Amino acid sequence: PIPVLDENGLFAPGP
Amino acid sequence: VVVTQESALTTSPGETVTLTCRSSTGAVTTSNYANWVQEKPDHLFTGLIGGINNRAPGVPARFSGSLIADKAALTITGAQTEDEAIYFCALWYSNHWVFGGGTKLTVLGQPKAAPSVTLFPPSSEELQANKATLVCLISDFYPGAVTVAWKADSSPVKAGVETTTPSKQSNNKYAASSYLSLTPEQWKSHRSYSCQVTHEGSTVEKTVAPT
Amino acid sequence: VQLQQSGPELVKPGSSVKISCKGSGYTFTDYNMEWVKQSHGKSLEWIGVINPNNRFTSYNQNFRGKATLTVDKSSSTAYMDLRSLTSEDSAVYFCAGSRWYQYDYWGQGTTLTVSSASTKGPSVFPLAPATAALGCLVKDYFPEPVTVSWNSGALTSGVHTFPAVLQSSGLYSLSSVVTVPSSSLGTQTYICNVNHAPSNTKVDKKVEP
Ligand SMILES: [Cl-]
Ligand code: NA
Repeated sequence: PIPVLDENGLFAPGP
Repeated sequence: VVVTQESALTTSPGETVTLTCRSSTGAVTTSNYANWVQEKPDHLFTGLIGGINNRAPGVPARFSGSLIADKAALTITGAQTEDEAIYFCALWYSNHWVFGGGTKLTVLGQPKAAPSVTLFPPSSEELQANKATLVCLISDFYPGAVTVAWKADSSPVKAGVETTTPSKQSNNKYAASSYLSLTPEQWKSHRSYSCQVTHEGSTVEKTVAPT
Repeated sequence: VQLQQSGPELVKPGSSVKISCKGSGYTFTDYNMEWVKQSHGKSLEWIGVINPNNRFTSYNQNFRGKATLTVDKSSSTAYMDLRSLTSEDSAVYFCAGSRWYQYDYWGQGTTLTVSSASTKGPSVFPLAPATAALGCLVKDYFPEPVTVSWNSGALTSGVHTFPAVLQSSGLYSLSSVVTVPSSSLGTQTYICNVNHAPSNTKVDKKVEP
């Protein structure tokens, strides 16, 4: 899972 | 992976200075989201720039980030005396940050001064505890970089020396200390010892004798 | 805004420690918490990040099996547990709050010392003297810190207490100096008060010419 930004600029698992 | 910064730079108040941040992987890009963090004494870290050249909240307008050729850059436009500090860059590589080694920035905001050096021989009390420390106290100098060399008679000393990194006095000039840790027998085996402090190319030397 | 880290730790090789970082004055859940290791007082190494809202973590592969990041949303606290400790883990550890690929806040740091050594109080020696300089040499204590005052806090002007040197033996030493009128030497009394709370030691030393 690559780190990606969510709506609030925070880290979330990316595809 | 290695991030490289200038070790040290000097500027004067009101001038423009540019610090750079290189990546061993190739050109720095916008997707490295270069961060710049200022370290002031007593482990006081302040984020300055991050994201895509974005100034952190409260950071003065004179700090800006950009790319210059294949490097990231921090520009201080109209440097202030309070900007004398260490500046670290950090680059993002998909899933982790790598920090550079930091740049010591001097901002020449006070008059330069060569150090006042005071060299204390071992105290009789310490010698009775079977030790002998020479203490070289280096005070009231600016800018904040010195080199310390010790001599036994006229022979350079290659062991037993510890020297502190300069830090600010209450009057905002710098001070540093250096120690030469000897046995009583070593102390008494030479006719003199010297602490030699090099500052902006000039040396100040003080000498003590066991007698 | 305050990122308050837990206090210094002295622990034996092989043990584990849990450092905490408690945020206040901001919305804890608006930021990731990142962690950084500062070695030698110089080099910085990124350890990892955790998002307090989803517990998503990313680690520097070099700290996998060393560091474990967790969070307690409710008490606005982030934690880092360091395990199987060795002397290579001795460092100052920082937490920082981030968002949008940018650091906004930094903690004050947590000193971790991994050693088999026990605390050891200092030995204090005089540095005996127009103006004149006099001082106190504070030798071979462990761990940091030592604080120094003169005449119980009455004498502050012209006083400088230096940072410690870390000797090859693992013990620290520092000095404190004061510059005084040569005229007052021989009547005015000068006493450095050395405090080493880690070993529950306090020393008063009168410095005479
Ligand atoms: Cl990694
Ligand atoms: Na730089």
